Order: sequence, then structure tokens, then C-alpha cells
Amino acid sequence: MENFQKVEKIGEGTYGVVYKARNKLTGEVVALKKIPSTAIREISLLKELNHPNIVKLLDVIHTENKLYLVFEFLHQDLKKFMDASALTGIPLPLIKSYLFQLLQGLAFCHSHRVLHRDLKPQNLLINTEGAIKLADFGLVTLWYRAPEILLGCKYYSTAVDIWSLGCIFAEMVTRRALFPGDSEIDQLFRIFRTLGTPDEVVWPGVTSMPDYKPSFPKWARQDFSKVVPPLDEDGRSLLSQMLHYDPNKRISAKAALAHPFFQDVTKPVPHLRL
Ligand SMILES: NC1=NC(=O)C(C2CCNC(=O)C3=NC(Br)=C[C@H]32)=N1
Repeated sequence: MENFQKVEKIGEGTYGVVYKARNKLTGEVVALKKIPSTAIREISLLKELNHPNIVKLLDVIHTENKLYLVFEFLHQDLKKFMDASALTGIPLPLIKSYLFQLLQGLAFCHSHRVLHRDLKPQNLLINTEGAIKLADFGLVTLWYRAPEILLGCKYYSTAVDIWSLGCIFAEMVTRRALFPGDSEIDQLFRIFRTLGTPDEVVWPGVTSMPDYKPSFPKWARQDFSKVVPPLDEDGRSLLSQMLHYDPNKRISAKAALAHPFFQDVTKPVPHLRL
């Protein structure tokens, strides 16, 4: 630990604060996160989870009741990049490359029985080479929370990550959060108001979910062409499948990678102001 120089606070992760540091010895620039014995094994399983689209966990330093996670340093996160392009908009070719990379990253996690659980623009990091990576794997914002989680599902699947990514995809396209809920019920009702209140017809077993209530107002599904205009039909087709109420009907990361939408995917480079 005495081997690091805090450079500046580059944010506050969900489980602790994150700083930019200079390895006092090797001089390398990294990201330090100031954070049970089960979670110590837990996060050591992460050290082996390496992929081009997953922020590298360089090291773990457990010391005097303080847990420190050393990560590879990426200057910008997606939330900050979306604000900076909020007037012009991220070019579609770039939106497509990012989604593709993230789906590749998710596909890798999910094939290893690892879920993210808390995907959001803030935990997605980008670099000048046009790459995007997943950061902050869960072990206050509900905008990207899948409906089965909101309805009390304790043993939810990897599909929750597809839901969250579908929400981020739609946000990159419209430059407005899809379902900006301010409460558990506001979030759920915002989803219901747009995709229609779920029932036994579209989601078998929903009415048996822990927090489901027959008293939920019954809204109808809205025109989907009104949800993410002016996204093309290939993209709208893919988003609709990522936003399916039924977690087992929801498109998988691997399968998503085979959708015609990525037929012309490329790897353009952003224009960051670091
Ligand atoms: N919420 C977050 N949980 C995290 O672990 C991070 C990191 C760590 C990965 N490496 C970096 O360089 C980072 N840059 C920025 Br910005 C944030 C982060 N954020």
C-alpha cells in the first residue's frame, strides 16, 4: 500500500471511493478503489476473469480492515462521454461498436456464470483507441434495473445484464435515459407505462413474483417506434428483444452478437477531451 501516490479522486464507486494513483515503484498509473472472507475469495475469482472488454483488476491488497482494488486506468466513463455528446449525439457507428464490445464482454462473463448486476453508463470505461470495458461488478440509481429484480426475484439470471444494456443502448441513441425512475415503484411503473403492464400472457409466472400485486395499474404497450426514434429497424428489433419481460425469452449476449444489426459493425475511435 505504501507503494502508491494518490493523484486525485476520479469518482466514487458503489462500494467505495476510487482514486488515480501512481505506483511509487514501477511508476505505472492505475485506479485504486478503497473498499468478509467470502468476498475475499469472491473477488479473487475476478482476478482470473480477464477479457479485452473487462477493466483489468491488476491486484488486490487486503490490509488492516481496508480492502484496496488496483485497476487499470481508463480516463473517461460512458456517462461523461454521453453528456459531452448530448448536443451532437454519439455517431451510430460508435454506438454500434460499443454495444457489440459490451455484449462480447457480457457473453464472456455469463459463460463463466458471472453476472454484472449493476450495469450503468458510469461503470463503463472508454479509451482513445475506441474500446469500452465493464467496471464495478456488483457482489443508488435504479434506471437500469431489470423488472424481475424489481419484482422480488432473488435468484435472477444473467438476463438482468441484457436488460440493463438494452436500457443503455436506448439512452445512447436518444440521449435521454429510457426509464429514469426515482423510486422502486416509479421505476417499475415507468417500465410498465412503456412496455405495457406484464401479465401471464407475455411473462408466464409474473403474477407469482414476490412483489407483484394485482393492484398494479394496467397500462398498454406503447408504439416501439416511439421509444427510440430514429433508430433503424435492425436496432429497434434488437432492443425489443433485450427488453423482453420474460427473462428466458430475453436475448442472450452471445445470440445478440449474431443479430443483423452488427452485420456492418466497425471500430471507430471516439474524440475524447482528456
Ligand atoms: N465506479 C467505479 N468502480 C470502479 O472500480 C471504477 C474505476 C476502476 C477502473 N479503472 C479506472 O481507471 C476508472 N476510471 C474511472 Br472514471 C472509474 C474507474 N469506477
